[PDB]
Amino acid sequence: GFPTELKPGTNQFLTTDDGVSAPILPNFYPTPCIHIPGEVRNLLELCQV
Amino acid sequence: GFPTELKPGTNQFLTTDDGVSAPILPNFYPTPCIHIPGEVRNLLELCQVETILEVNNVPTNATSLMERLRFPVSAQAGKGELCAVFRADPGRSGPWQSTLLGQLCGYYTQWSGSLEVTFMFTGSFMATGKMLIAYTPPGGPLPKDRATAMLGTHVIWDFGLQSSVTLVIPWISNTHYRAHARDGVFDYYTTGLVSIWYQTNYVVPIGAPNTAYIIALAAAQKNFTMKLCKDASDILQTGT
Amino acid sequence: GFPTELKPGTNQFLTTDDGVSAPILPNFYPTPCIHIPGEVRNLLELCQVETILEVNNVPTNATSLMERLRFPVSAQAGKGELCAVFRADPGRSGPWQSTLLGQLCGYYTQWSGSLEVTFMFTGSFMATGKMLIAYTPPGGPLPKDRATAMLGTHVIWDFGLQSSVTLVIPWISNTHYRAHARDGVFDYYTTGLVSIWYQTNYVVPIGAPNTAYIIALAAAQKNFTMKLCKDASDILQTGT
Amino acid sequence: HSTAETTLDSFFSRAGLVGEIDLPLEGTTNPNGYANWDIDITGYAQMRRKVELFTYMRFDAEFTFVACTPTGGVVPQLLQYMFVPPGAPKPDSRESLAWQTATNPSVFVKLSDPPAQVSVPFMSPASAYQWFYDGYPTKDLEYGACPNNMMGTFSVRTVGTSKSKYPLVVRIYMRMKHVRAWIPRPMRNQNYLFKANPNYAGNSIKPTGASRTAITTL
Amino acid sequence: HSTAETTLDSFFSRAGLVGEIDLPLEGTTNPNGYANWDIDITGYAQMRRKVELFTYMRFDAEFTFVACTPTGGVVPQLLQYMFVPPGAPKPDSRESLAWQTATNPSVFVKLSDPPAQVSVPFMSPASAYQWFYDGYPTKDLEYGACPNNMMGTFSVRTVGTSKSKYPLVVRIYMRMKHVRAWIPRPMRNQNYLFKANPNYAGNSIKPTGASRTAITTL
Amino acid sequence: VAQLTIGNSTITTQEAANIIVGYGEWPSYCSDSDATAVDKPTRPDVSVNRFYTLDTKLWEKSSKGWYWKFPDVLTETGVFGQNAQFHYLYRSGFCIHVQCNASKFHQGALLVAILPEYVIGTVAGGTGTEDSHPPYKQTQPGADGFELQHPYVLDAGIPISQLTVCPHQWINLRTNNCATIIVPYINALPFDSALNHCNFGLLVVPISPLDYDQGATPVIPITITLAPMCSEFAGLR
Repeated sequence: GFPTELKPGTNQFLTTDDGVSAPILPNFYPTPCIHIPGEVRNLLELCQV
Repeated sequence: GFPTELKPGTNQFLTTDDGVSAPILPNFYPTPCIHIPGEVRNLLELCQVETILEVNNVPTNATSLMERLRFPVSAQAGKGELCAVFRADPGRSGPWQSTLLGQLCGYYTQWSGSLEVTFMFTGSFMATGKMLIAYTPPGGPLPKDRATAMLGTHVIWDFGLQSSVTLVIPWISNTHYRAHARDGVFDYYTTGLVSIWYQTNYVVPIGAPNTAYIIALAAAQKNFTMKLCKDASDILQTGT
Repeated sequence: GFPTELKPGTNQFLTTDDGVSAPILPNFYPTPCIHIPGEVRNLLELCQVETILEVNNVPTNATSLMERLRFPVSAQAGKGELCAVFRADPGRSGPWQSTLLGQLCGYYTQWSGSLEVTFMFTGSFMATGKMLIAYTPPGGPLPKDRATAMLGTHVIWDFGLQSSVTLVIPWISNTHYRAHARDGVFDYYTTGLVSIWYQTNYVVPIGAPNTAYIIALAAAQKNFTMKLCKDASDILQTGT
Repeated sequence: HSTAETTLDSFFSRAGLVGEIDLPLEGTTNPNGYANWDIDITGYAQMRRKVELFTYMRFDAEFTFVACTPTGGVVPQLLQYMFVPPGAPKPDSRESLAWQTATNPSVFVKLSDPPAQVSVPFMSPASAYQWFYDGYPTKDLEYGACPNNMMGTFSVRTVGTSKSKYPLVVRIYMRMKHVRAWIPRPMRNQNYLFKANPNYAGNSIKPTGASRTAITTL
Repeated sequence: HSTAETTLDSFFSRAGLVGEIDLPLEGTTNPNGYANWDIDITGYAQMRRKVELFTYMRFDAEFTFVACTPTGGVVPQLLQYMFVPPGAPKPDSRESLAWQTATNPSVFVKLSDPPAQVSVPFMSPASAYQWFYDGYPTKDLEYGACPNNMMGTFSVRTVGTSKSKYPLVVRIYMRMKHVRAWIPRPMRNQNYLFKANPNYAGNSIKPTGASRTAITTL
Repeated sequence: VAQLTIGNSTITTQEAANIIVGYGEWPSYCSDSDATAVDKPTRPDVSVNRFYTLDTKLWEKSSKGWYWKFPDVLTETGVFGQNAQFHYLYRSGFCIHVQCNASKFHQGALLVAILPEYVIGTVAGGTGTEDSHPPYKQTQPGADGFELQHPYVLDAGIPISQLTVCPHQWINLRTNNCATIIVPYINALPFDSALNHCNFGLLVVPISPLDYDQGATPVIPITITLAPMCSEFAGLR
């Protein structure tokens, strides 16, 4: 075993925090996305309409 | 000690998750594997094997199940008569359940690809005639009569000549979701429709069997897929 | 703090698992090791040492145990007579238990390799004659008589000449699993069968011992293996 | 569409429940706070039908032990799961010197601690396991039964000299990994009769799948 | 077939139970909530016979302490295991200034926490331990007894000034690692009489292994 | 017409129709590692490599199908029967050849296939309550084969509707008759017993029922001829 000390925030759930966690379906290959006309990437695009 | 904060999912057991854990027997050297002929690496290899399609899945009697393997053609039938008809539903119940393809699909939730039914005439050698096999893509109900059936993709099969013809089903996609009684399984929807018609009457000389049978062999083409696993299996293990 | 999720097996103690843990005495410098003659690095080194095979494992009396080390040959025996016979079972109970090879196997579950029994004639110098050693692979029961025994792998041993012959057992594989009363140990099954026969009667001149003994020395060949450990040991440590 | 969900490892993965030991405080079943479970991958119902798609298989397994009370409660009870390598003898009492023998890998864990998991390597002394054996392993009927296919034996028990304080239920999950299959064979189509052989109801033979009225009427 | 399972480290590895301390709340044995265990690798029955296959050995050991209640229950009791380096004096009371002396490595852990483990290096002041000593270490019979082979002493005890609240059972597991053996000697074939010497029943001498009827009848 | 002659045998079989090589592998001997490393296994090239022609079975309008078990089938008749009996270990590939003598006035179709480790299962009593492992007649049916009782489930709850997933070949009377299959040694062991464990089974079922207008010989003979490709044995008894 490699030495570790736990820092505060252990076992904590922050709604904003975004680390990760395993896929419920490992071998699942989400049907590829094709090309959909007019994608939006930043709401600010809209604010100029 | 090196600083660590634990993230949610700690101490959690996910049946699918596959990290690792120590070997119960560290120094054990599992007898090496030698070479075993015919290894399989992806079930899809199997889905391309032709297996007998029980198109004649009508006799249910116990000592007749062997008839389900083939349908018949004979003198009694006159030109135009509809011989048989089934759907392009590799998944769903029906004649496809007899095929290995079908049975595997049951172990999967959704799929898509091109299929390939083959028809083998087993009648006499002296037997001749023409049968008209026709596929009607999703929608268009089974053609009214032989005529109209021919105006769409079909193949006139002549056993006098070639004793075995193969028909290709363009594509079937069991992805169009649904929700029946409660078994909300992705229902085909894309049920093509293969119909076989008597193009000419059955012709045979004096001395030959005035009735023959046709075996059907299906299998998916190269471009077949399967997504999502479903262990639906009515045949289950029972304690002696 | 650096993000971590704990996987199952946390806080778990596996007797076999071998990671690590701090030294109770950090600054301790274990007196260096000097050179000790004859180090062993793999028990298999031992399994190739010839050790006395108690083929004559019959006398059980306390003050006779020393006889178990050798079987005899004499004038009383006539040509053809069967002298002795045992199995090629380095593991299982029997004459092999006396050998180091045997005893080690007991500390293992399964194995395979070629063996090597040696036979040493200790009779007079003036003694002469021929003994026929024969091995019968798994199956074929012990040859009916000397004759038929000879029609298979055998070696005619003549002590008048060479006073010590060695026989090689091709291969014995204690892997064919089984389940006796409850001790479902991988039973040999592959019990070869070595039989020694009197090819000629025992011949000696006036003045020499009209009976001699033969010692047996076994050991496994180079290609021997052992898999799985089993601490089966009836000889256990007892508190004074 | 990636043909990866159709591999062999993606077909046979996923931790399935194959065993469920039971240590009631008092009653009939396992009256000694311990029980011996023989690794049987058919502990999972629909598994038999699946693996039996092939004639020869090779794989390893990761077993996971989820133990609690019948209620589903967590309790401060320490357990010991032991592994009996096919070939070594199994415990017969609540302190048969069997739990003592090192060559029998044991793993102590409290119910407090998350499930315990360990990996069993491909045991068999053969090149691979084999669901079918058309013969006899050279009174009684020893047909179809293949010897060396025994993966071992897990022996669950409440650590300690005395009986446990609460009732316990140990569920055993096993996910097989790194799979290699050989010789594909037809898919079982008649209900199973015994865990032993492939016997089937000799009269109750039903058609592979549902049937219809006439061959012309869809 | 890999000849790796026949090495020395693969023969002598595996954590074996060598000690079992007992701290009953009230009774006879260890009436002071503490006890002194002398590291003895023969705490494991079949170990003697094994190591005794050689005349000289060298190794390290990883000790693990699995403590609980006799029932197998986990409890909020803090313990202290101390190590008495062969040469230093051992505790004699429940607060002999022995537990205080730093040169005696102690390790505090609660029963809540998973087993405690530590590694003891090859102690002996010799090049190696030696199971046999044909002489006397330059009234009484001091034969066969080899001095420097003492690995130390573990002293278990319930932390704190007062006695423990619950009964406790500390099991001590030890797996030896990095082994080197020398001078292979014949395998013991007569039951053991004392932990001391190799004496044996001087009349109850049995044959190395089972016997048969006639040498010709198999 | 062209008669192949490999041994003191001479079958007058077709010139060279289509043969299905099993699992895509020609039966061969062995590299240099087996269940015998200091035991060089003698490879019978003598009379163990000739043509064997099993007693022709008669196909009726009602035959349920037949099956044979290898290597058993031959351990009976033959010098290959001599070997399989006097030897301990065994490894051998094969090559079956099923012929059908019928007229253009008959009709039918036979599915001929090889199924490794073909484990039978009788009725299990009658309805399904008797752990009666099939007789020594169904496990090793000598050189005269044995009939299927439940062709649909191949006597082992497996659907014949899928048997083609094995090395197979069809024999549709109106199109051919002879069919060939080269089987390679398939086992989870290099060298296995040639007397107790049957490496596989050869099935031959009438999928399209035999038939003939009344007046033609009602029984069509199915002649199975086979040749042991790369026999191997170890230690005689």
